Amino acid sequence: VGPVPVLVMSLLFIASVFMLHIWGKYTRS
Amino acid sequence: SSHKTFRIKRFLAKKQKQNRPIPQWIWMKTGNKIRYNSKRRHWRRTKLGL
Amino acid sequence: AKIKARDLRGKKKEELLKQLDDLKVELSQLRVAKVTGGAASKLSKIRVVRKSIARVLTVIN
Amino acid sequence: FLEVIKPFCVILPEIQKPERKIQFKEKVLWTAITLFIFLVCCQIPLFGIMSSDSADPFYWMRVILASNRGTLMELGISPIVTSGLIMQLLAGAKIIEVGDTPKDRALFNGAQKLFGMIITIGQSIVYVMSGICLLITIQLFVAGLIVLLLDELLQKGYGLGSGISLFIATNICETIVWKAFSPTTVNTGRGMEFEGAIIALFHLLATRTDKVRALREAFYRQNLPNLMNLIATIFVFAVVIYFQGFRVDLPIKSARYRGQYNTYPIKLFYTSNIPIILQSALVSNLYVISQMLSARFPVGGLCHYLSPPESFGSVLEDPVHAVVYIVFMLGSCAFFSKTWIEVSGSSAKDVAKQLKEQQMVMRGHRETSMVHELNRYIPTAAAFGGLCIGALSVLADFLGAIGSGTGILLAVTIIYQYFEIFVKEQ
Amino acid sequence: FVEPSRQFVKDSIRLVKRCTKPDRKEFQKIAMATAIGFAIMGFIGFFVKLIHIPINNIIVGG
Amino acid sequence: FIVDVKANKHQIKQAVKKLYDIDVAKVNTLIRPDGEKKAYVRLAPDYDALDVANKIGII
Ligand SMILES: [Mg+2]
Repeated sequence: VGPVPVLVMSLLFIASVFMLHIWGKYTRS
Repeated sequence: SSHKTFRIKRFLAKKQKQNRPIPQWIWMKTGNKIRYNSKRRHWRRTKLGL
Repeated sequence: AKIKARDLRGKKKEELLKQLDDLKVELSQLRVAKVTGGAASKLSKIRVVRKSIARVLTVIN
Repeated sequence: FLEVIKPFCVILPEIQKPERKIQFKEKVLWTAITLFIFLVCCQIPLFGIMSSDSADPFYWMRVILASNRGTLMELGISPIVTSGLIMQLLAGAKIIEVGDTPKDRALFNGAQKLFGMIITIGQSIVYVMSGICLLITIQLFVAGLIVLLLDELLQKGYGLGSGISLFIATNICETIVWKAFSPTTVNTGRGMEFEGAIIALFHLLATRTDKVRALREAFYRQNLPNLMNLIATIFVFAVVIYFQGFRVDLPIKSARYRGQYNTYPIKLFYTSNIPIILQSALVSNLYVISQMLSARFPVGGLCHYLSPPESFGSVLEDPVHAVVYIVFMLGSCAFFSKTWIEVSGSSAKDVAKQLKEQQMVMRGHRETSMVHELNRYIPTAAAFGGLCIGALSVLADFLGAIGSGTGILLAVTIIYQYFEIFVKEQ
Repeated sequence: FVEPSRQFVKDSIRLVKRCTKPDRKEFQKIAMATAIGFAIMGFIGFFVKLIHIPINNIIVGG
Repeated sequence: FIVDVKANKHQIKQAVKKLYDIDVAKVNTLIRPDGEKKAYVRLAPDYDALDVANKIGII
């Protein structure tokens, strides 16, 4: 990791999971 | 010589153990003035007596 | 323990000699630890054992 | 075997560490961010196939990683662990060939990544197996690649314990900690909302009268965690740190300096057997993976030489399973010591060339007799160092004081090495 | 075929005595300090407790 | 062993017999140029020197 984006990349992936998890659950209840 | 007495051998034994340098913690003390062992005998230069 | 001389003086001849032998075996083992290469704690314990031996032999005398 | 697949398979590597070399505490920042991730990484999946048993290797498998039918962890770190172990096997065992140029060795790490991610994909497919099969595979690799990057950015990066072993350690802290405070209980015949916590065994005193039968449920609780279990769990921790301090001292005249004695030690842990216990664990995890292929073409007859016998009754209904399980545990850790030391350092030539390489010579004899000075300890302190861990984990199973057995012994062993790593930089 | 058993069993009882194996101060230090280090990794489960089941309620309910 | 310089082979044999409870075939002594006396204490062959060396600590 010359760069720290790989970590940031992992964070982005969790957010994609994090947000996309409740994003479909928005229309449901 | 290879033929010794116990007295001469014990005499040489003392001079062989006096012949070491100073430990390097001894000059980290408070009032040091000693930089090196200045009583180092070399066997070619100074011939120890006898 | 901290072998003090005052609580050596009331004790008997036999318990002084047994404590002496205990300390002599203890000093032998610390010299073994000095020559094999041991902890720093044993190397500072050797002076405690030497002065406790001097104390016990003193009280005996 | 190495010269062909490794040059092509270079897809999406990791970035090597920068020129910000010496630091104290931003090291710990790169740790803690990964620990934020494994706050987060143990979280719920997105697919609604709600299968009944959580995982099939859930207990042993759970000991390695405990998100069984759970989160982006994923019923285990068993992908990374098993894939690391057999990789280091087939590097050390010369079924597959040594690369010491910085390249073939670089693509060797690349192929390491390759087989690791492919095995993650294999575990993902094999746990999820209806018609809802989409996008599970995409999730798993994304979350396989993440654990890959976090581990290899905690070897050449911060890395002190590993990425791996401290993940196992903290997740084991959590698996004790859910047993430490336990909010929910599905209500049995009596007594909702109290499952093996000390709060549970403090709320239990607030509800019920007849405090004798409040003591009895507190100390001999079977189906939920127990507080006698917690006493035994604490007790094991105390004994294992009693045995970590077992070390052999060897004083050393340094070369060319008068009498500094920085005595090289040899602790009995012999790397705390993070190979050798996981050697004992992951073979009995890979079949309980592949009993799923035994349903077609099993959890019964194959289990009698597969697992512990799970019973607090020491004279439970099969001594064959008990004897073979304990003998396999002891022999497996001992044998994997005596095979392990030859690869990850600290074998006889390893120690000798490190000490000559750092100018440290034993006083008793000549420099390359140091081998014969210390070749009479390391294999036995491998083998016994293997053996009386596994039998020790026998005592983690034979008596139920572990928030868990073998795995708890060894994740706290991770912690114990971990303390050394942190202390190192003081 | 029987004697390497004798060799290893005597070989163990060699290196048990050569080790230090002291009292409790070491034991004390790694004991308390590493249960503390455990619970550093530990309460994290109480925070996936506090979070990921109620947001799973958010997940399934919507 | 390293021995006091005032010792006989008889005294070294009695001391090794008493301190470590082991019988001795012979004792050979030399005095070092350091000044110490060194004793090579041969054991009666029903004893292993490696076992008594592991007993007293030296390995
Ligand atoms: Mg001349």
